[PDB]
Amino acid sequence: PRAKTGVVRRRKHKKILKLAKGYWGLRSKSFRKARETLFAAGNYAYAHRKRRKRDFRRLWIVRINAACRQHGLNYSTFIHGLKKAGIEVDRKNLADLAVREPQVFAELVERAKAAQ
Amino acid sequence: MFAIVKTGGKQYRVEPGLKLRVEKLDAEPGATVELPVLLLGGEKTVVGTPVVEGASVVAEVLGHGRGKKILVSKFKAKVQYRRKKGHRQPYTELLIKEIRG
Amino acid sequence: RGEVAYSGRKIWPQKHTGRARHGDIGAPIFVGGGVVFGPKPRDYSYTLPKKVRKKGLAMAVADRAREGKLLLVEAFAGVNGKTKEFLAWAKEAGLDGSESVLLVTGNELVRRAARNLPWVVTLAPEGLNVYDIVRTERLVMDLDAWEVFQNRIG
Amino acid sequence: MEAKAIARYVRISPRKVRLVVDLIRGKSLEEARNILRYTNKRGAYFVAKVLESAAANAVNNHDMLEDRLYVKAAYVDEGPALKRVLPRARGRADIIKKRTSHITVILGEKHG
Amino acid sequence: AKHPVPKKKTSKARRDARRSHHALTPPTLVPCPECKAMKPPHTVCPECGYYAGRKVLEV
Amino acid sequence: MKTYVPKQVEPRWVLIDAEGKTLGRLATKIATLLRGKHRPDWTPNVAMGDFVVVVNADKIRVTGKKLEQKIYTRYSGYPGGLKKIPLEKMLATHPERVLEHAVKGMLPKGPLGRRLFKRLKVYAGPDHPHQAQRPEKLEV
RNA sequence: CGUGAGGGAAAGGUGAAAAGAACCCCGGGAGGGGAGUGAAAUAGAGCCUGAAACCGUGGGCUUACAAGCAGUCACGGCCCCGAGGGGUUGUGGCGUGCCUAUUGAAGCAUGAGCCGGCGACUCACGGUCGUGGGCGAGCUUAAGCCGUUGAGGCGGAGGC
RNA sequence: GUGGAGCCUGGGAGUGAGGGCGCGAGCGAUAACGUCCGCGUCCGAGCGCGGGAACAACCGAGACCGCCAGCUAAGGCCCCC
RNA sequence: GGAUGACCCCAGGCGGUAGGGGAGCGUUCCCGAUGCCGAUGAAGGCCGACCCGCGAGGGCGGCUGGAGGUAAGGGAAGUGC
Ligand SMILES: NC(=[NH2+])NCCC[C@H](N)C(=O)O
Ligand SMILES: [Mg+2]
Ligand SMILES: [Mg+2]
Ligand SMILES: [Mg+2]
Ligand SMILES: [Mg+2]
Ligand SMILES: [Mg+2]
Ligand SMILES: [Mg+2]
Ligand SMILES: [Mg+2]
Ligand SMILES: [Mg+2]
Ligand SMILES: [Mg+2]
Ligand SMILES: [Mg+2]
Ligand SMILES: [Mg+2]
Ligand SMILES: [Mg+2]
Ligand SMILES: [Mg+2]
Ligand SMILES: [Mg+2]
Ligand SMILES: [Mg+2]
Ligand SMILES: [Mg+2]
Ligand SMILES: [Mg+2]
Ligand SMILES: [Mg+2]
Ligand SMILES: [Mg+2]
Ligand SMILES: [Mg+2]
Ligand SMILES: [Mg+2]
Ligand SMILES: [Mg+2]
Ligand SMILES: [Mg+2]
Ligand SMILES: [Mg+2]
Ligand SMILES: [Mg+2]
Ligand SMILES: [Mg+2]
Ligand SMILES: [Mg+2]
Ligand SMILES: [Mg+2]
Ligand SMILES: [Mg+2]
Ligand SMILES: [Mg+2]
Ligand SMILES: [Mg+2]
Ligand SMILES: [Mg+2]
Ligand SMILES: [Mg+2]
Ligand SMILES: [Mg+2]
Ligand SMILES: [Mg+2]
Ligand SMILES: [Mg+2]
Ligand SMILES: [Mg+2]
Ligand SMILES: [Mg+2]
Ligand SMILES: [Mg+2]
Ligand SMILES: [Mg+2]
Ligand SMILES: [Mg+2]
Ligand SMILES: [Mg+2]
Ligand SMILES: [Mg+2]
Ligand SMILES: [Mg+2]
Ligand SMILES: [Mg+2]
Ligand SMILES: [Mg+2]
Ligand SMILES: [Mg+2]
Ligand SMILES: [Mg+2]
Ligand SMILES: [Mg+2]
Ligand SMILES: [Mg+2]
Ligand SMILES: [Mg+2]
Ligand SMILES: [Mg+2]
Ligand SMILES: [Mg+2]
Ligand SMILES: [Mg+2]
Ligand SMILES: [Mg+2]
Ligand SMILES: [Mg+2]
Ligand SMILES: [Mg+2]
Ligand SMILES: [Mg+2]
Ligand SMILES: [Mg+2]
Ligand SMILES: [Mg+2]
Ligand SMILES: [Mg+2]
Ligand SMILES: [Mg+2]
Ligand SMILES: [Mg+2]
Ligand SMILES: [Mg+2]
Ligand SMILES: [Mg+2]
Ligand SMILES: [Mg+2]
Ligand SMILES: [Mg+2]
Ligand SMILES: [Mg+2]
Ligand SMILES: [Mg+2]
Ligand SMILES: [Mg+2]
Ligand SMILES: [Mg+2]
Ligand SMILES: [Mg+2]
Ligand SMILES: [Mg+2]
Ligand SMILES: [Mg+2]
Ligand SMILES: [Mg+2]
Ligand SMILES: [Mg+2]
Ligand SMILES: [Mg+2]
Ligand SMILES: [Mg+2]
Ligand SMILES: [Mg+2]
Ligand SMILES: [Mg+2]
Ligand SMILES: [Mg+2]
Ligand SMILES: [Mg+2]
Ligand SMILES: [Mg+2]
Ligand SMILES: [Mg+2]
Ligand SMILES: [Mg+2]
Ligand SMILES: [Mg+2]
Ligand SMILES: [Mg+2]
Ligand SMILES: [Mg+2]
Ligand SMILES: [Mg+2]
Ligand SMILES: [Mg+2]
Ligand SMILES: [Mg+2]
Ligand SMILES: [Mg+2]
Ligand SMILES: [Mg+2]
Ligand SMILES: [Mg+2]
Ligand SMILES: [Mg+2]
Ligand SMILES: [Mg+2]
Ligand SMILES: [Mg+2]
Ligand SMILES: [Mg+2]
Ligand SMILES: [Mg+2]
Ligand SMILES: [Mg+2]
Ligand SMILES: [Mg+2]
Ligand SMILES: [Mg+2]
Ligand SMILES: [Mg+2]
Ligand SMILES: [Mg+2]
Ligand SMILES: [Mg+2]
Ligand SMILES: [Mg+2]
Ligand SMILES: [Mg+2]
Ligand SMILES: [Mg+2]
Ligand SMILES: [Mg+2]
Ligand SMILES: [Mg+2]
Ligand SMILES: [Mg+2]
Ligand SMILES: [Mg+2]
Ligand SMILES: [Mg+2]
Ligand SMILES: [Mg+2]
Ligand SMILES: [Mg+2]
Ligand SMILES: [Mg+2]
Ligand SMILES: [Mg+2]
Ligand SMILES: [Mg+2]
Ligand SMILES: [Mg+2]
Ligand SMILES: [Mg+2]
Ligand SMILES: [Mg+2]
Ligand SMILES: [Mg+2]
Ligand SMILES: [Mg+2]
Ligand SMILES: [Mg+2]
Ligand SMILES: [Mg+2]
Ligand SMILES: [Mg+2]
Ligand SMILES: [Mg+2]
Ligand SMILES: [Mg+2]
Ligand SMILES: [Mg+2]
Ligand SMILES: [Mg+2]
Ligand SMILES: [Mg+2]
Ligand SMILES: [Mg+2]
Ligand SMILES: [Mg+2]
Ligand SMILES: [Mg+2]
Ligand SMILES: [Mg+2]
Ligand SMILES: [Mg+2]
Ligand SMILES: [Mg+2]
Ligand SMILES: [Mg+2]
Ligand SMILES: [Mg+2]
Ligand SMILES: [Mg+2]
Ligand SMILES: [Mg+2]
Ligand SMILES: [Mg+2]
Ligand SMILES: [Mg+2]
Ligand SMILES: [Mg+2]
Ligand SMILES: [Mg+2]
Ligand SMILES: [Mg+2]
Ligand SMILES: [Mg+2]
Ligand SMILES: [Mg+2]
Ligand SMILES: [Mg+2]
Ligand SMILES: [Mg+2]
Ligand SMILES: [Mg+2]
Ligand SMILES: [Mg+2]
Ligand SMILES: [Mg+2]
Ligand SMILES: [Mg+2]
Ligand SMILES: [Mg+2]
Ligand SMILES: [Mg+2]
Ligand SMILES: [Mg+2]
Ligand SMILES: [Mg+2]
Ligand SMILES: [Mg+2]
Ligand SMILES: [Mg+2]
Ligand SMILES: [Mg+2]
Ligand SMILES: [Mg+2]
Ligand SMILES: [Mg+2]
Ligand SMILES: [Mg+2]
Ligand SMILES: [Mg+2]
Ligand SMILES: [Mg+2]
Ligand SMILES: [Mg+2]
Ligand SMILES: [Mg+2]
Ligand SMILES: [Mg+2]
Ligand SMILES: [Mg+2]
Ligand SMILES: [Mg+2]
Ligand SMILES: [Mg+2]
Ligand SMILES: [Mg+2]
Ligand SMILES: [Mg+2]
Ligand SMILES: [Mg+2]
Ligand SMILES: [Mg+2]
Ligand SMILES: [Mg+2]
Ligand SMILES: [Mg+2]
Ligand SMILES: [Mg+2]
Ligand SMILES: [Mg+2]
Ligand SMILES: [Mg+2]
Ligand SMILES: [Mg+2]
Ligand SMILES: [Mg+2]
Ligand SMILES: [Zn+2]
Repeated sequence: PRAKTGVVRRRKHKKILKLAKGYWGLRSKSFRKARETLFAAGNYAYAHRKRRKRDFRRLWIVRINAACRQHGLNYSTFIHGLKKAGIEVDRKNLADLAVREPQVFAELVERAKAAQ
Repeated sequence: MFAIVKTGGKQYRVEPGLKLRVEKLDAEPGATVELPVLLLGGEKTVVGTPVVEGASVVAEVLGHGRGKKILVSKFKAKVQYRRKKGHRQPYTELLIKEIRG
Repeated sequence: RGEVAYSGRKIWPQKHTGRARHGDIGAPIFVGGGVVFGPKPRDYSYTLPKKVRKKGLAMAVADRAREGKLLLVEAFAGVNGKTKEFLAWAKEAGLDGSESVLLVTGNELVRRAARNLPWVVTLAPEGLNVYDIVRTERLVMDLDAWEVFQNRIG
Repeated sequence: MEAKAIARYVRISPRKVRLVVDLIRGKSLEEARNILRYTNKRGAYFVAKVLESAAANAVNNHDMLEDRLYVKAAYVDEGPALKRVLPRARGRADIIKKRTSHITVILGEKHG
Repeated sequence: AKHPVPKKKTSKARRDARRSHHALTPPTLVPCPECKAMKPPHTVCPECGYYAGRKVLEV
Repeated sequence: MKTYVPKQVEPRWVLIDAEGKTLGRLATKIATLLRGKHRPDWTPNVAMGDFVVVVNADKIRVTGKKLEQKIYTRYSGYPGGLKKIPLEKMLATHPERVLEHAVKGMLPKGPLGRRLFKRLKVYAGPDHPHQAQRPEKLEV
């Protein structure tokens, strides 16, 4: 029996093109350019999931640094103090406290100065 | 009153009435669980070293789910290497009931 | 590509046309060209060992016997070649047509009467084979047919 | 209520007629008629004809009032091309495409 | 010369941008003071054959 | 919980006296203010730093022999279009540019970074025309 | 097409039934709009289905101080569907196409305009391992012959 | 010393253009992103990740997937960062 | 563990070119099928933010289409661009 392509290739090309919706020019219209665009897209997504974790830690740290310097110490001193005090609140929540709960953060700062 | 709790290797600021998604807990839907407390705030401030001895947050597990599928896709040029993996992160959904100081 | 109707001529020069190189238009790379490794007339038969098929024959009958779906009969009463007659007989024999039946007999008149029934497959005992046994829910045999069968598997 | 006309397989290049159709999109029938009349393009003849066919349809078939009519939508689509050989130097034959247009005019009524 | 040639197909975007100057400007028309028909200014009215308030042309 | 993002805030206008200060060490601080990195709600993709007013930019200071050896450079795009201007001459002609250049070089490149530079107002001489914004005096 | 020997295409489908659209209307015609036929008329003869490239009309978001393998991660704005999602993308982070060939390519090394369809590890006989079964000092038939008319059997010559 | 260790029999390969670096020599000129061997390594195949401005093979380190959590490596902590 | 791919628990491995091995998806055709799905709508087409699957894919729903399609389990190839 003969088994011609028939339906199969069109359906595969459609899967790819649907994923490429939104892409510029031929990157969303041509199967070939869509597929190339997607290769890169997937690698970026993987790399940037990893990178997103670093991106946010850097942001927290910057905010934490600014909140600390309002109370007369820098970030690196503040983190040492927290360590000596045994306080384990992470940078994500430190940064939140620094903005949403300035009294609590100021309290944390005291403990950190004292612990040293 | 808010508490900073620790579950699934991560920390969250919770309050009564908060619905929260966390890493999957080994606990039946409808059960209630108690989360370790790192810090208390709002009216009174108490600071854990690292956790506060007395306190706990009571949470009702609303249920477990699977996250929206993420396409983890790998490609190496000029080497015919392509990998396509579908990933759905399991989670437990919690309803924060009370902060027991 | 050797059997297709085109000429063996090189369709254009090897070099300097600015196109891909080609020989004749019979090459499978051409629409309308020869096909690569397409089917050719082929004999699918092979000699399955005699003992295997004899054993298979015995086992197939055994399976039906183990289920209580093997029935032998001495004669076929009044069936003289009419389907209506076989039907009447079948009813008494417990064959209501709710089960498919492989009917094995040397009686031509019986085979003619039953052969047009959708639920009946008919065979002379020399033709007993395991595909037809396994195809059907019930096995019905002549004492005579049962005998040539026992000779065959002996 | 809308009225519409289509002139299909008009032997003129679509890119050329569109230039003209763009001139009358959204215009009142009377304004369109004046524009087409003094537009110095071959396409004006064809778009005028379709315009008028649509106006007649409006009045005669669809109970619309001529004095209320405006070009509510209009566009040109490509028809099948007529392919023709254009002989070049050194024995080369090029293919000229003599293109074709489907011209649509749609009239509506501007109330009040 | 050595037969210059386009290096890349022009994109739909760039092609259509080159044409941003191609739209026709409508013919400029005024009413004919005699018969009120629209016509180009400074031309003899084709509808009534008047120009400068007098008959010039059989129309 | 998602990291806090600020709704737009009324920026804070700040006034700085440049007299006697070391050119580069003052610049780093103006940049920080411009970026708004001194604020606990700092967000990297919006303009939310301070507006910085600077006076006595002509009295900026510099160590070593830089007055005559630091060369500002400009390329016109034309053959031989490399222009070389020493610090002394820049101070004697467009003094405010010295700080401006120092700070601009310390801001991120890009649209936001360019926007941040516009929030810097540098004046030679003790005065600025910004009383209307009532700049808060800053010791740095 | 070729002097000639010779080479050598493309091109199938309305509907159940032509009932293949009288007549009116714009138009020189083509074409269309009504009427009408039909279960259906984007089944109307340039006719089943009607993908994709490609072209256009309308709408939402967006864009004229901006540096780009065109995406991706984050946040914010607007629109839409109704602690959620979809669309769009302002700013910020990161970011050297695909394939081939190479010690080494984003590479200024090969190939590809784009889309659709055709397109390359097979079959026979023999061998050699492995493997699922049959039988086991034995295993097995070939050509044929009889039967069947999608029935199987006989056949020991011969082979190991 | 229990390791994607080893040995034995058999089935299937691919490879037989290497390249950089360190050390040891020859050739070259105490030249070459040179050439030819030896021991090792990495790239090749890790043009995946951090550092080195950028950069296969230098330093750090062997990427199953997810996380808006923590600790470190080299390298860094005036601003771009 | 439990006895046997029943599922759970603890642990360790899981970068990868040439290449070896394993397990699957889908296409055409045969048996299953004198059956079964089908005009209360087959195949094919167009959507989908929904469900299952690691994935290749498979469902389901809306629209189109208007007459075919074909299960569990097996068989054979002109089988995936
Ligand atoms: N003698 C026989 N009954 N042979 C088998 C049946 C013949 C025929 N194929 C049928 O089914 O009608
Ligand atoms: Mg094919
Ligand atoms: Mg096909
Ligand atoms: Mg296909
Ligand atoms: Mg494909
Ligand atoms: Mg399809
Ligand atoms: Mg597919
Ligand atoms: Mg987009
Ligand atoms: Mg596009
Ligand atoms: Mg475009
Ligand atoms: Mg397209
Ligand atoms: Mg990742
Ligand atoms: Mg990364
Ligand atoms: Mg990390
Ligand atoms: Mg300090
Ligand atoms: Mg520490
Ligand atoms: Mg810590
Ligand atoms: Mg924990
Ligand atoms: Mg709430
Ligand atoms: Mg989660
Ligand atoms: Mg989880
Ligand atoms: Mg992919
Ligand atoms: Mg490549
Ligand atoms: Mg690459
Ligand atoms: Mg690579
Ligand atoms: Mg490749
Ligand atoms: Mg390579
Ligand atoms: Mg690849
Ligand atoms: Mg040939
Ligand atoms: Mg031939
Ligand atoms: Mg031939
Ligand atoms: Mg011939
Ligand atoms: Mg021939
Ligand atoms: Mg020949
Ligand atoms: Mg020949
Ligand atoms: Mg020849
Ligand atoms: Mg040739
Ligand atoms: Mg050549
Ligand atoms: Mg060419
Ligand atoms: Mg060619
Ligand atoms: Mg060519
Ligand atoms: Mg050929
Ligand atoms: Mg040939
Ligand atoms: Mg030929
Ligand atoms: Mg042909
Ligand atoms: Mg053929
Ligand atoms: Mg072929
Ligand atoms: Mg062949
Ligand atoms: Mg061939
Ligand atoms: Mg044959
Ligand atoms: Mg075979
Ligand atoms: Mg045979
Ligand atoms: Mg029959
Ligand atoms: Mg029958
Ligand atoms: Mg049957
Ligand atoms: Mg039968
Ligand atoms: Mg004109
Ligand atoms: Mg009229
Ligand atoms: Mg000419
Ligand atoms: Mg010629
Ligand atoms: Mg020629
Ligand atoms: Mg000639
Ligand atoms: Mg052309
Ligand atoms: Mg042409
Ligand atoms: Mg010349
Ligand atoms: Mg020349
Ligand atoms: Mg020239
Ligand atoms: Mg010349
Ligand atoms: Mg030329
Ligand atoms: Mg060129
Ligand atoms: Mg366009
Ligand atoms: Mg252009
Ligand atoms: Mg007249
Ligand atoms: Mg400061
Ligand atoms: Mg100095
Ligand atoms: Mg000046
Ligand atoms: Mg800078
Ligand atoms: Mg940068
Ligand atoms: Mg000749
Ligand atoms: Mg002739
Ligand atoms: Mg010939
Ligand atoms: Mg028909
Ligand atoms: Mg017909
Ligand atoms: Mg019908
Ligand atoms: Mg007429
Ligand atoms: Mg007329
Ligand atoms: Mg007509
Ligand atoms: Mg009309
Ligand atoms: Mg008509
Ligand atoms: Mg009707
Ligand atoms: Mg109906
Ligand atoms: Mg229908
Ligand atoms: Mg239709
Ligand atoms: Mg139809
Ligand atoms: Mg039909
Ligand atoms: Mg059609
Ligand atoms: Mg069509
Ligand atoms: Mg548009
Ligand atoms: Mg500027
Ligand atoms: Mg702008
Ligand atoms: Mg970006
Ligand atoms: Mg962010
Ligand atoms: Mg949204
Ligand atoms: Mg988005
Ligand atoms: Mg968004
Ligand atoms: Mg950042
Ligand atoms: Mg690049
Ligand atoms: Mg590179
Ligand atoms: Mg590719
Ligand atoms: Mg290639
Ligand atoms: Mg090569
Ligand atoms: Mg080479
Ligand atoms: Mg080379
Ligand atoms: Mg390039
Ligand atoms: Mg290039
Ligand atoms: Mg070349
Ligand atoms: Mg190239
Ligand atoms: Mg070559
Ligand atoms: Mg070409
Ligand atoms: Mg294209
Ligand atoms: Mg194709
Ligand atoms: Mg083979
Ligand atoms: Mg073959
Ligand atoms: Mg073979
Ligand atoms: Mg073999
Ligand atoms: Mg064997
Ligand atoms: Mg046997
Ligand atoms: Mg025998
Ligand atoms: Mg022999
Ligand atoms: Mg072992
Ligand atoms: Mg190993
Ligand atoms: Mg080994
Ligand atoms: Mg093997
Ligand atoms: Mg093999
Ligand atoms: Mg080799
Ligand atoms: Mg070899
Ligand atoms: Mg060799
Ligand atoms: Mg060699
Ligand atoms: Mg070599
Ligand atoms: Mg060597
Ligand atoms: Mg060598
Ligand atoms: Mg070395
Ligand atoms: Mg050393
Ligand atoms: Mg050495
Ligand atoms: Mg030596
Ligand atoms: Mg070398
Ligand atoms: Mg050397
Ligand atoms: Mg040397
Ligand atoms: Mg080496
Ligand atoms: Mg290689
Ligand atoms: Mg490495
Ligand atoms: Mg390695
Ligand atoms: Mg690399
Ligand atoms: Mg990188
Ligand atoms: Mg590196
Ligand atoms: Mg680097
Ligand atoms: Mg760097
Ligand atoms: Mg490098
Ligand atoms: Mg290198
Ligand atoms: Mg590397
Ligand atoms: Mg690993
Ligand atoms: Mg640390
Ligand atoms: Mg260090
Ligand atoms: Mg540095
Ligand atoms: Mg910093
Ligand atoms: Mg692997
Ligand atoms: Mg294996
Ligand atoms: Mg399969
Ligand atoms: Mg397939
Ligand atoms: Mg067949
Ligand atoms: Mg059948
Ligand atoms: Mg059937
Ligand atoms: Mg039914
Ligand atoms: Mg329907
Ligand atoms: Mg089919
Ligand atoms: Mg699907
Ligand atoms: Mg359908
Ligand atoms: Mg039929
Ligand atoms: Mg199917
Ligand atoms: Mg089937
Ligand atoms: Mg099956
Ligand atoms: Mg079977
Ligand atoms: Mg076959
Ligand atoms: Mg093939
Ligand atoms: Zn007049």
